[PDB]
Amino acid sequence: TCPFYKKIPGTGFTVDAFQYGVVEGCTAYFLTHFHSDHYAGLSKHFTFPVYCSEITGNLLKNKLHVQEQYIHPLPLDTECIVNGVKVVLLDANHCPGAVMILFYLPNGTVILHTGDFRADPSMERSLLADQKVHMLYLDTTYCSPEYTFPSQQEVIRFAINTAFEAVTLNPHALVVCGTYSIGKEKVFLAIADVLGSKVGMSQEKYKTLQCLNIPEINSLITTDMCSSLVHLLPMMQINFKGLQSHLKKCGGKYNQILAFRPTGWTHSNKFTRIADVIPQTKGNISIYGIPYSEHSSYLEMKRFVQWLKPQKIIPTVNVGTWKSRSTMEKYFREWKLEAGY
Ligand code: NI
Repeated sequence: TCPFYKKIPGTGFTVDAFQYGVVEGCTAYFLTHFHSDHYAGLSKHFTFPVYCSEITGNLLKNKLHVQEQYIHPLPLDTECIVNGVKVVLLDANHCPGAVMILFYLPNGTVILHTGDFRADPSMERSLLADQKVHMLYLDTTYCSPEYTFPSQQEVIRFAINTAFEAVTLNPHALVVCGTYSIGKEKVFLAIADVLGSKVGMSQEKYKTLQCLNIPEINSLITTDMCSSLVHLLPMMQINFKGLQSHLKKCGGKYNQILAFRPTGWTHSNKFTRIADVIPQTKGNISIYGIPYSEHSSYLEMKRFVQWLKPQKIIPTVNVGTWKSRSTMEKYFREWKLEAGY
């Protein structure tokens, strides 16, 4: 049944709760972002009000064929009224269209639900600074001190410099980047920009990107694979077998592949610096795992929480095991004691 951490007390509201059938008493279903674990269950047959960002409403209409009369897009950083309750959507620094939701409850409580986020100091100067938050429903994906990673900027710098070097040394190399959901668009867009190519991709991916209000997008992407030297593939296909195959398909236009797999965290972060990353190589194929995250590091999450000073924390990730739940509760207590709230 619908877990308690997807319910907002004192409202008729749920967050990312589309796979439980009709949730008894729910009058409005909020969707924080278009990733499958969060939208799972939506279709053209959905007949309840959905509240989301503009970008997420574009993807609902065009990819899942949700009927227009049930999509209620709201502008960011704007006080809005929903079934009698004041709400504000804030940028989550996750994938395109991803939001946090502030609820101002009739009784005076103030709840922030982060959806999925990468905490950033820039958040400390949004509408959040204006009032106190009693309850924080928190994206705890990487809530453990081993999870360190570089800034997005340092990782993109690494990818650009790597790709440019390779193709300038061999003008017949192909660059390939893996994807399986929206998010991490900067990786492939930044590489294509330095090389003076568009990014080539399936029709279904092209459609998805055209929903995202990215400026100048028609200049950056294409479905003509033959005209492009940066190709996007399903993540699954980013291995020596799927890449050898792909190379065959290009008909001797190319004699080398350099591939990028932008993962979440991986254990080489505990030891290695971005400067020091190396590919796995087989023949004329090289694959780079690069730690491009769109979730908070442990330290970024800790700063955000110690700034906000919530009275209660409700984790929304890693909640399925007792050891995970108990370890996270121990970090929350350390943070509150170190900061004094
Ligand atoms: Ni997500």
